[PDB]
Amino acid sequence: NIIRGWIFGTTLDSKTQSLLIVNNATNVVIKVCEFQFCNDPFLG
Amino acid sequence: NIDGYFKIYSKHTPINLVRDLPQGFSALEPLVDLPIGINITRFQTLLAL
Amino acid sequence: NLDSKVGGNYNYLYRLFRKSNLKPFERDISTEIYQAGSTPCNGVEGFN
Ligand SMILES: *[C@@H]1O[C@H](CO)[C@@H](O)[C@H](O)[C@H]1NC(C)=O
Repeated sequence: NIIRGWIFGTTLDSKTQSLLIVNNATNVVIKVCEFQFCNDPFLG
Repeated sequence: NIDGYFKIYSKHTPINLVRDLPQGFSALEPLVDLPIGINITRFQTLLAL
Repeated sequence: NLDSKVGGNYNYLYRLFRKSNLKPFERDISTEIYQAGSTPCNGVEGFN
């Protein structure tokens, strides 16, 4: 269970509407908002 | 992502091979559908490394 | 009288032109302007 998460949008930052689909192994989480995030989720 | 919606289909199956996709048949049942009206030009997978 | 004022409400804005026609039920929040000319457009009183 390594691959978890997706992003969608035109420029994928806070200037345009974007929708994000993620998972943290307790449920399913989806987000749709002007989210800007790094190219790689770093945890641990 | 069509007609102001976004449809998801999923299907899980375990494999004993490490080479490529298997020579089998499998349908994908719908999982969820939510109304969202933003055009998408690009996408990228996310990995929790 | 509900949405009318002597001063007026200038919040309501419309897009005169864009790069391409907006698709049905597609909302675009950026303020991009059509690059009609070879020079950048930028919506300035330059080259149309
Ligand atoms: C997983 O996502 C849910 C929904 O946002 C949250 O309640 C839960 O705490 C998350 N698990 C974590 C952060 O470990």
